[PDB]
Amino acid sequence: PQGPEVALTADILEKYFKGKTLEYIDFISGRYSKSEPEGYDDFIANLPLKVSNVDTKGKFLWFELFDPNDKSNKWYIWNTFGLTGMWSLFEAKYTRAVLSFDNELMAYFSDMRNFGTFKFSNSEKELKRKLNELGPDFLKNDDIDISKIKKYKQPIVALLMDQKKIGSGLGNYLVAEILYRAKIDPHKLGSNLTDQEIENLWYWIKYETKLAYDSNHIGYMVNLENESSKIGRKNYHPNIHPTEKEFDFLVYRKKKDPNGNKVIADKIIGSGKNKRTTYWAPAIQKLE
DNA sequence: GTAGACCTGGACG
DNA sequence: CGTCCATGTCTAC
Repeated sequence: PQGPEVALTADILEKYFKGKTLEYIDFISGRYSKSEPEGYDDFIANLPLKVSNVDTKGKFLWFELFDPNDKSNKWYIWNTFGLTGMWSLFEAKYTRAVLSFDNELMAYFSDMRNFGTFKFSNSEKELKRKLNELGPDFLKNDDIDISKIKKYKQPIVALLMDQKKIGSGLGNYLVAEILYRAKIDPHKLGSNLTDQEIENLWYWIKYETKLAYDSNHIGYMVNLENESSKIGRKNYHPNIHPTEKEFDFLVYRKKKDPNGNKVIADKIIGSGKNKRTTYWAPAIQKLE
C-alpha cells in the first residue's frame, strides 16, 4: 500500500484504538513467529501500555504508547506494510500479528508475502532520525517545494518513487497515474523539466494522493473497506477537489488509456530482480 | 551502472 | 504442470 492507504489505515486505527490499553501482541505466523522483532522482549516486558497516537509519514506507520503512571516512559511500534501488508478488525487470512487490547478488543495485521516489518523501540530520538530519512509526506504536507526536482539528472519516475529526494508516500501505481495526468513522459529527466511542468506536476500529485486517500475501495485494503465507509477523511490539500468519486486506473495495468491510446508496460526503474513496470501512454505523455 | 534476495500467491496457457 | 506479474525495499559487484 502507498502513502494514502497507510494514512487512512492509521486514521482507522486511531478511531478504534487511541486511548485503549494494549495488553499483549502475538506473532502467530510469518517471519516474526520464526524470529522475534527487534526490541520485542523489552516491549512485552513493559505491557500493558496505553496508545496515545497512531501516526504516519509516507508509507511508514507507528504507534506511540505510554504507561499512565509514568507518562515519561514512552514506547513505539514501528510498522511497514511491504507489498501486501494490511490491518483489520478481524482475523483475516494471512494474519501474522494479533494485538489484544483490554475488554476483548482486537486488531490484526495480515501479510501474504511477509514483506511487512515490525520494530519496537523505547527511543523517541531513534524514531525522529528514522522520520528524517523520509522526505515530506506528499499527502499530508500542502507546502512541499518540488522545484528540487531540477537538481537531479534522473528519470522523473525514479525521483517520484524515491522516498527521500522529493517526497514520501508515492508507489508504482500513483506515480504512473500522476505522470499520465500531468502529461509527462516518465523518462524525462528532472533536470529538464520546466517551471510550468513542475507547477503542473505538484498540482497532480496533490490531486491524485487526495483522490486515493478519499476513496473507499481502490483495491488493496479489502479487510477495511467496511470501516473506510464508516469514517470520515481529513482535509488534506484543502484547496484541491477531485471530480471523480472513487480512484480509478487510467493507465496502471491497462492496455489502453480512457481514450483508446496504447499504454506501454515499460521497464524503466531497477535492475536484476527489482525491476518495476511503469505504465504510460506516449500519445499523451511527452518529453516536451 | 549491474546482479541477487526476502515471500506467497493470482492470472493465464 | 508452465509463464509473468505483484500498492516494497535491502544488499553486493
